Amino acid sequence: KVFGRCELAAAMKRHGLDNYRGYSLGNWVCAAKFESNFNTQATNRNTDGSTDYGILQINSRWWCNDGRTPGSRNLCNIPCSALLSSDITASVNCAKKIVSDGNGMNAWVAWRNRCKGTDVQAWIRGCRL
Ligand SMILES: [Cl-]
Ligand SMILES: [Cl-]
Ligand code: NA
Repeated sequence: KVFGRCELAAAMKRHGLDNYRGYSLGNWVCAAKFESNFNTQATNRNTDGSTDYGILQINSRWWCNDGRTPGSRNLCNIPCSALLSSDITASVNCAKKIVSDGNGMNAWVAWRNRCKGTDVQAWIRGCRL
């Protein structure tokens, strides 16, 4: 599914991401925009053989099992395919663990390069929560 911007903000807000670990809702919308273009079905293969999955491009090296990433961990304890559902609950729950691990949202390369230090509040303006 391809989310609308406000639609996604509302879904993220319901799942407790607004100000989760100090990151306002605009940060998460911005990250999803540039990681996946708001597409829950997005996949991208990394050079090391791992693959990124879903709306926040969560990586099979550490976070999910795709059965084809030798020597990897499954820290969110889920198959990587569950991160491709139109229900975003699994992505959000895994993202909360990732963002708590010490590096905050710097784990998402697009966020660090394209959202960090910008007016992220712009991403939720005009939205009905
Ligand atoms: Cl929308
Ligand atoms: Cl894995
Ligand atoms: Na932080």
